[PDB]
Amino acid sequence: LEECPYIPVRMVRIDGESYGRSYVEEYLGDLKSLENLQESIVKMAMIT
Amino acid sequence: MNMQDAYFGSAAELDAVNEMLAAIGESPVTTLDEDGSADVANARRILNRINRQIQSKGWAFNINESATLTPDASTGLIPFRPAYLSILGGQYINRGGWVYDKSTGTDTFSGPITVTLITLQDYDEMPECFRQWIVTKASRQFNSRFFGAEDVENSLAQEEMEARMACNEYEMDFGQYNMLDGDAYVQGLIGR
Amino acid sequence: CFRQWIVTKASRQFNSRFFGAEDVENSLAQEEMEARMACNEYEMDFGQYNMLDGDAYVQGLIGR
Repeated sequence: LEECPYIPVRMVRIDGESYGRSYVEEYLGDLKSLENLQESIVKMAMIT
Repeated sequence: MNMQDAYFGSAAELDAVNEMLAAIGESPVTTLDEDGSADVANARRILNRINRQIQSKGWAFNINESATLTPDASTGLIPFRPAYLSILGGQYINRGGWVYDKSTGTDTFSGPITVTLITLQDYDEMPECFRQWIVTKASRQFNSRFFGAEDVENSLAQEEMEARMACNEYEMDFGQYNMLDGDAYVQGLIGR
Repeated sequence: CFRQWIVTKASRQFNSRFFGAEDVENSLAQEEMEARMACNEYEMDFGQYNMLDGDAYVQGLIGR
């Protein structure tokens, strides 16, 4: 058990789950919101 | 048209004509068919024109965005009946009395086509706010064309403006439009 | 909508050329203006013009 070459490493581990959750998921919502605002700002400049 | 009772389709239209007569100070009539004259007949003609003019503007209740037109069975021609006040949502232009396509230079259609349609609907089956606006606008137009008074037109202009606002509020109440969750583009941006 | 504008504009002209009343011309002047707006809205509703995706030059700039 202690020495196995195949070591599955995960970050943000939740009990009862076979896999970990990424760190970006905790802030994906802000990334989506910023994506839309930044897109529209660039769109306005092209109209300009 | 009133399928429940044909009386309501004629009683309501009698009152509309009987109300435009009072706009110029005329005694009410009792039977529309048995009272020909040259003043009732003029009144009905203006009421008919005003009715489809207001309907053709496009409102939340008389616009059907999912209306379909079946293009015959053997041929593919859709007759452009005069009941179609405005056929928009595409490129159909009424080429030769039939429905054209503009984008595709064709007149025959293989199957039914969906399009946003406004169909001429009877006066008696309009919302009450729109019924008041149609009569008030028609009576104002019926004054200027034939009577052409001065203080009568000033009073009727205020009434038409007041009646138009009531329809505008109902149009908003009917649709209850939203700029956050009813908006076709912000809804995607709100998603998080 | 275009038919109503044609009739209203023609009747307003037909007054001035031949009958030439005063209160009739004032009333028809407002009617012609109102009918012209209705045709203008139908022009935009039919065309659905866009300044970002329907525009001939900005659409190229949108590409990324």
